[PDB]
Amino acid sequence: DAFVGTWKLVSSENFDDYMKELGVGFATRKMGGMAKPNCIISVNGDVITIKTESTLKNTEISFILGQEFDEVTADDRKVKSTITLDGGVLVQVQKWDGKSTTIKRKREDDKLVVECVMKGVTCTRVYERA
Ligand SMILES: Cc1c(C2CCCC2)nc(N(C)C(C)C)c(-c2nnn[nH]2)c1-c1ccccc1
Repeated sequence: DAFVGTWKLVSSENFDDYMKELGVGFATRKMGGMAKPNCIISVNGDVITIKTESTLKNTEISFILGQEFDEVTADDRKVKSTITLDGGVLVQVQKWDGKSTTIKRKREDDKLVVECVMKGVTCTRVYERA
């Protein structure tokens, strides 16, 4: 399983615009923009865990594929999230207040590539094994 590992952010495109679309205020966008998180992905049986570690904020989710769960996001949104596997890509949708965002996690070569979309905005974040 190409996703298991500890992954360090190495590049990011359009993350500020994405955060704006999420409703994140300026001071918090400022901190989030300069963060270089680690993403730690593990699996045991049916249960996938994704841990994000950074100096300004840590988060953790554990989920079963196809099973909706409640999540509090890093920016404090209370969302309903569902994550499925579609041709080897982990696809997560977060829904709240009639809005939604999609986060796709893909393995490409040596990279974990994460594409985040909300409205017209597409952010791409690349991570490499720690
Ligand atoms: C929404 C979000 C936030 C919010 C809090 C600050 C304002 C935005 N911070 C993150 N960082 C930078 C770490 C420090 C928690 C990440 C993030 N999580 N992993 N890497 N980056 C994400 C995120 C990125 C892409 C896909 C899903 C979630």
